[PDB]
Formats: sequence, structure tokens, C-alpha cells
Amino acid sequence: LLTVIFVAVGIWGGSLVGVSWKGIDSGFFWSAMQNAVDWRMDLVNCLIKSVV
Amino acid sequence: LNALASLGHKGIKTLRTFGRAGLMLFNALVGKPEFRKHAPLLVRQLYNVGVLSMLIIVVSGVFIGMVLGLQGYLVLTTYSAETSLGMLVALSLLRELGPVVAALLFAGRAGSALTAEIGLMRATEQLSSMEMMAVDPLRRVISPRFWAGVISLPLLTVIFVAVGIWGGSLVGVSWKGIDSGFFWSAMQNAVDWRMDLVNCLIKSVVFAITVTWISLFNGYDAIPTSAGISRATTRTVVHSSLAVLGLDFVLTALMFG
Amino acid sequence: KKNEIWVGIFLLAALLAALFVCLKAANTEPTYTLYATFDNIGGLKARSPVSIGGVVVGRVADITLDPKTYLPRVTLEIEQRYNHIPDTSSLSIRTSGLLGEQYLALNVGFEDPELGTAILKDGDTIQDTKSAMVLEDLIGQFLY
Amino acid sequence: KKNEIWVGIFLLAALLAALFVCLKAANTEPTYTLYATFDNIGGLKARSPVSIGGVVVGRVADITLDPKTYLPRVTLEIEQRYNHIPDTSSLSIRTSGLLGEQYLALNVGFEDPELGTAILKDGDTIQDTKSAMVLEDLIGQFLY
Amino acid sequence: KKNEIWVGIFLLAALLAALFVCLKAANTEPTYTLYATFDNIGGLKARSPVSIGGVVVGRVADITLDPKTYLPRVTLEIEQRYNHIPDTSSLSIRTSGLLGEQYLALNVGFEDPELGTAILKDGDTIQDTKSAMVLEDLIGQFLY
Amino acid sequence: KKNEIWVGIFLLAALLAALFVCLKAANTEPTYTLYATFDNIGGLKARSPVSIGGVVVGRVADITLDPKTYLPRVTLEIEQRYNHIPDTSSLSIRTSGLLGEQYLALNVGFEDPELGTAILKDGDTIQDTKSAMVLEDLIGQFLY
Repeated sequence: LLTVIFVAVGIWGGSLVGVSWKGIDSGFFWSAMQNAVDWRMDLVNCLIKSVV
Repeated sequence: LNALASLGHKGIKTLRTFGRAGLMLFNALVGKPEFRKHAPLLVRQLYNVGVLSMLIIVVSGVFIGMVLGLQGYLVLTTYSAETSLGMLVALSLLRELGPVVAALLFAGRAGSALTAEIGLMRATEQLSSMEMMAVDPLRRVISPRFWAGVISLPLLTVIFVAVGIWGGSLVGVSWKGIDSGFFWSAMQNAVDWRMDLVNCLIKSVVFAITVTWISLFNGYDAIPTSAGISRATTRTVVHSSLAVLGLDFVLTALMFG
Repeated sequence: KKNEIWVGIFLLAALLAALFVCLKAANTEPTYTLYATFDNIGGLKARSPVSIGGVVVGRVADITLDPKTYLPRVTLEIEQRYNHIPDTSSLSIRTSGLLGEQYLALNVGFEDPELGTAILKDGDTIQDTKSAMVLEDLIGQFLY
Repeated sequence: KKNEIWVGIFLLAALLAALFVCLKAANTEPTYTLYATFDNIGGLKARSPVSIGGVVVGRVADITLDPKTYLPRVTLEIEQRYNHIPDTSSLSIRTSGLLGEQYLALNVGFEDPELGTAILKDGDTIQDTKSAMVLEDLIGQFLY
Repeated sequence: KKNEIWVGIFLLAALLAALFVCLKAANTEPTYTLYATFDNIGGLKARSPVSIGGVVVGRVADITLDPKTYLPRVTLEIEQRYNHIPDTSSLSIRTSGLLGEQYLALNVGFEDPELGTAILKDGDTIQDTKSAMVLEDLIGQFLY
Repeated sequence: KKNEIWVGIFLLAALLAALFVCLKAANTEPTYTLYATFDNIGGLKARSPVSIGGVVVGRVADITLDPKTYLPRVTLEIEQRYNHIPDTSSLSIRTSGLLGEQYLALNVGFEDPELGTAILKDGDTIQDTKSAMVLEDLIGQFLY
């Protein structure tokens, strides 16, 4: 529960400086991120590295 | 409000510690630039903070290069560019992880254990008896330790990047089937000297000024009982760890803005 | 009673963060397979577009040669709601350019025989191959 | 104390100063949908440019097959100030390069019929199609 | 202790003065406006290089079709010290690559008339459009 | 005595590591300049290979236009030992492929005139250019 708060507030700050300040459309940024990562070997895989 | 007066004590209190940090350090590096005494005195301190901190850097340095060479190998193959590995881990180490991770572990080993030796030396009143010896300890015991940091950590980074980049050249070249002459070749024309190579030092040498100062200050105003000193050690690790990332975000804005 | 409050915020702050990262990173259907034996499959990997007329309706989740007859035995992923496709079918490999994916763009008619309409579903081996593109040798011989 | 609230609100005013500078930095538009049946959209993904003569006028959203006639129905995103466009239009998919983005570049014309002009606003399904070019078939029949 | 009350505020002043320098050079000169009517801007995005002889002289900051004549009206950003340019010019889009950026590289010469040298500043609408890069009509031309 | 040795190991091991990053991981020649006024440099960035017959002999250390005559003046980077260049030369920009890198491939010979052999070193200006290499000719010569 310390990692899932870390990745979320980590990825929100990444969405600031690229989108807002360095002139990128907001709807385009999440769009490449939507089909980027899967659940089975990425999303639960973050927990397996963290819980061990 | 009744609760806003509890903040009125803190807003004065937390600023007076900043006044103590400047006033201690300013007295530490002024007057009598003696070199006959300090030159054997300082070199014993580099055995404390340089040699004992050397082993943890290299055995962790091979693990970062082997991971980035492994994880980076998937991202290049999905974009079908083998040669980019040499200009990736060289790029990533020499400007991002080199100054940031080595300063973290230096705050880990040498950052904490320096603060323990200071507060213990006031706890048994070796400090308070040295004033009866009429020797000012801030030039005598602090400044041998303070220069022992800022000289060390640049030499702790250049050993880190080198053994880091050597392990990166193992798993990509040898194990994951890439020609050896091709790997260094993309790395040769990859990075320049003026805004990359000296730039690694600028990020590292400004970290050593903060971490050594933030460590040796917490030993100087800690509560000398055995409870307050270990509280001060875990206050040193958490305060340096914000200051390394509180500086690096600023120091990555100027170089790449 | 101060400590019981902050943990309740923390597990909520853990839950608020968890739902946000899950919805952003994670944005399925039961199907049947259909066997297909070809003559050329070169350039087509797995999960390539399986399309009727041009719009993708399926996936190739097989990729494997039948190791007794040396006919390339390919099974597709046609959606389970497809129960009215007759036997009149022609399987053709298209590229959508000179290099798109060299995907599958098959053709199916509605031409009914005088012996009942046989259906293609749940493990049928459709037989009208393309003997697909020989594209390098096609460019080579025309260029002479 | 007197030094408390005068400094604490000073840390609060600057907290809302840059936060108001955070939202005001980098500053969506109500539109209407336009349904479109096609023949080939392979390569045209979501949020691809819609352009009238080249200038981008909207985005391609909503991409899914109409699962009863198997003609690809896609609704577009056209702004509500577009209220004087006659029915005469061709719907072409261009690329602007050999592999640029495969964006929709539809044609318009002000050819007024003598039976009245039909307006294209708020859900007018178009019936005109490019049948987007298959470059495999272009060079293929060019050499036999 | 009256010291970092004085000194430490300058230390946070020394970083913000260092911070204000670098972000200023991370995102500047009084210019004038020059309108331009085109027919087609395919990959011509905002902030594209407006170049004279290849050397960039301005940016595009206005990309809003004039919705009454349906010619793409684009206002350029030509600096205020550009006061010696005669009216003989041509407006063309090159790319610097097969797909580089699709940038405006407008040509200009000193072909002075015998009626007087017209100037281009503070809001002139040049009418010398190119209408060249479509790359789909040209591949359609040869096949015929 | 045990600590005075181990510090010397620590200081020496940082010295071998210091060479390893600058000699193996990152690695030039004093030259003379040569002026060259062109007519089209669209696509040629600095440090592009300045070559004789294709073999590189220099790099571009000048992308600037002189702001008085509007002929792009580049100063070349030709090495000091090049001492027997006759003035007979032609200057042309090539590409090394369809889109390789837009490099300068200048022509030279040994064609001695009967008025001496004028040398080309230490800042001469060559009066030759090749403003034809554009991405607009091939779309105007394959079709007109």
C-alpha cells in the first residue's frame, strides 16, 4: 500500500510537465497509455516485486 | 484560535534550527588554515567515510547496470534497434541514476554513521571536555569530517558510473548476443564532454555539500541521551533523502531547460 | 483515537490511488476456433487481423505447422455469435499496402447449393487457400 | 501568536497562487456526431484527423463495426458552427505520406441541387465511400 | 537567531532566480502578423518552422480556417525588424524528409516592379499558394 | 598503517575508473576555414559530411546566412594539411540514398589552367551552388 500510492502520485507528476508545460494534448497522452500495458504480466507484476 | 498558537511555537522553532546550521558551519571553516595537523588527521577520516563506503557502491553498481541492460534490451527489440543499448545505459547512468542513486546510498552508509559518531562524542562529553582543553572543536573535529565528505562523493560517483557501465556491457554484449565492436561504437559519438561529462560532476558535487552538512548538523544539536541520538539518525536519513530529490529536480531543470 | 483515524485515511488513500491506476492502465469474449490449411503464410505472425472484406473480426491465436502432412494448419478466432456463414468461402491474404501486416482478408459468399447449407463453426477446417504472395520474387521477375 | 497566522496564511496564499497558475497555464468543444458507413478503414485508428481539404476539422471517434450489416459505421466529431454544408460530399481516406497516419480527408462541394439543399448536421449518416486504396492490389494488377 | 531569517530567504531567492532563468530558456521578441491564404495544409501543425531560404524566420500560431470563404487563412509571425521585403514571393510547404515536419518554406526574391516596391508588414494576406503535396493523387496519376 | 594503504587503493581505483569513462566510453584537429556562398541549404544541418567524391574531408561548422545579400554563406572545416587544392571546383549537396542525411558532396579535379593554379585554403570563397536538389522537382518532372 506504500507502492500503489507511490506509482499513482508518481505518474500524476509525470502527466504535469509533459502535458501542461511542454505543450502536449491531454487526450493524446493517456491514449497511448491506454493500450500500453496489460494486467497479467505488468499490473500484478508490480505487486509481486513489491510484496517480496 | 487555540490550535493556531501551537503552530506559532513551531514557526519560530523550526527556523532557529536553520540559524544553528549556518552558525555552526560558518564557525567551522574560518580562521587558522593549518595544514601540518590536519593532513594526517583528515586522511584517517577518509578511511572512515571513503574506504568503508567503497564496497557497497561497487557491489550495488553491478546490479544497476545488469538490470538496465536487461530491461533496456526488451524496449529496443520491440523498436528493433540493437545498437541503441550502448547509447542508452551510458545515457541513463551518466545523467540520471549516477548522481541520484550513489548519493542515496552515501546518505545510507556514510550519511547516518557520521551522525552517530558526533552525537555519541557529545554524549560521553568528549566534546564538552575539549572546551576545557581550549581547542575549538568545530575547526578541530567537524572540519576534518566535512572536507572528508565533499572530497569523497565525487570520487564515489566516478567509481559508480564506471563499474555500473561495465556490468551493462556484460549482459547485452556477451549474453544477449551483440558484437562487442558495435556496442562501444554507438557509445563513442553518443555523449559530449561539455554538457554531459562534467555535468555528471556538477550534479554530484552539489549533493556532497548538502548531505555532509545535513548529517553533521544533526549530530550537533541532538539530545545527548541514548533515546534522542537514534531518533536523530533516522531523522538524518529522511531529511537527506528529500534534499537529494529536492535538489535534483532543480538541477535537472537548468541543465536540460 | 487519533491513530484509528489516520489509517482509515491511508487505506482510503490506498484505494483512491488503486482505482485510478487500474482504470488508466486497464482501459474478454468466448469464441470458437476455425481450422485453415494454406499454402503460404509468410509475413503473418500471430494476433494478425482476420477480416471479412476488410474489417477485422478475428485473431490468429495458433501459428503452428501440422507436423505430419506439412500443410500449414492455422486456427482462427471467430466470435461465438457467428452461426450463419455458409460453406462458400475463399480465404485470401492481403497486406493493405506493400507492408502493413500481410493480414487475412477472406471472402465469403451466400451462394447456396442444392444439397443444404453447410455451416462453418466450432472447429471446421475451411478449404479455399490463397497460396499467398511470393512478393519478393514477384518484384524480382517483373523488374527482370 | 502574531507571527503565526501572518506567516501561515502567507504559506497558504502562495500555495493557491501557483496552484491558480497551475490550472491557468495551458488554458473541450461541444460538437455533433456524423455517422459514416465505409469499406476500408484498416490503418485509421481512433482520434485520427478528419480534414476538409486538408485543414483538420475534427477527430475520428467511436470506432466499432455495426454488428448486423457488417458495414463499418463510424461517427465523427464535427463542431456545431458547421450548419451550411450541402449534401454533395465524397469521403476519402488519405495518408499524406507512405505511412503517415491514414487520416480521413473528405471532400465537400457547394453543388446546390434544384430539388433543394440537404443539410449535414446533428447525426446525418453519409452514404459516400472511398473504398480506401489497397496498394498491394495497385502494383499487383499493374504487372499481371 | 536573526541570521537565516536574513540569509535563508536569500538562499531560496538564489534558487528561484536560478529557476527563473532556465525555464525562460525552456519555453520572446516583438513580431508583426502576416496573413496567408492556402488550399491545403496536410501535416502543417502549429509552431511549425516558417522559413525563408531554409532559415526559419517565424512560427505559425494561428490555425483557424476562416469559416466563410473556406480557404485556409493562416497568420504568420514575422519579426518587427523585417521591413525590406518586396511583394514578389511564393508560399510553399516542404518537409525536410519523406516525413519530416511538413514545414512552410516560402520563397522570395527582389524582383522589383516598375510601379513601386510594395512592402509586406502588419497584416498582409499574400496570395501565392502552392497546392502541391497530397502524395495520393500523384500515385493515382501514373496508374491510369 | 592499515588505513594509509587502503586510502591509496581507494584513490587509485577511482583513477583507473576515471580513464575508463573518457578513453573507452566517450573518447580533434585544428583546421582552416573556407567560405562558400550557396543558393539552397534546405535540409543541410551543421556537421554534415563535407566530402570529396563521397569521401568525407570536412564537417559543417557554419549554418548562418549573412544578413546583407541573402546568399547562404557556409564556412567549411578543411584540415590544415590540405595544401594543393586547385581552384577548379564545383559545389553540390547530395543525400546518400532517397533520404539519407543531406550531405555536401563537392566536386574537384586537377584541371590546371594556363594562368597559374589558384590555391583553395585559409578562407577563399567559392562561387558555385546547386539549387536544384528539392522535393519539388520530382513531383513536377514525373507529372506536368
